[PDB]
Amino acid sequence: SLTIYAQVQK
Amino acid sequence: MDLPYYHGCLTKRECEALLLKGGVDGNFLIRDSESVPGALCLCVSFKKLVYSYRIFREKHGYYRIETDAHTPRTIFPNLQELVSKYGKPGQGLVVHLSNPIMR
Repeated sequence: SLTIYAQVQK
Repeated sequence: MDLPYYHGCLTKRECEALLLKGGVDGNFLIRDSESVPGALCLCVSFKKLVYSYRIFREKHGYYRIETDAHTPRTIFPNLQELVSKYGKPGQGLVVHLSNPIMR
């Protein structure tokens, strides 16, 4: 897909 | 739900189609998560790709955005205050939130 799953880092 | 940039009828590809042919990094909307049913995804455009951050609804109606394992649990009492936080630069996302794609 063209979506990257990410987590918040701050 | 109720907010203008929350799309509920919306596939990943459809949202990627609406985020990427937007133009600027910083295009964002909220959609329902497909992997974690009942969760939400804050999606934003950055470098010709969409970056999705899952949002979990918790016990007492809190919204808990997925943080990494070295970042404090970060929760919001409602959804506009979560979006209000990420409109400001350097808050933990890949790019802050600039352009709301409305439904």
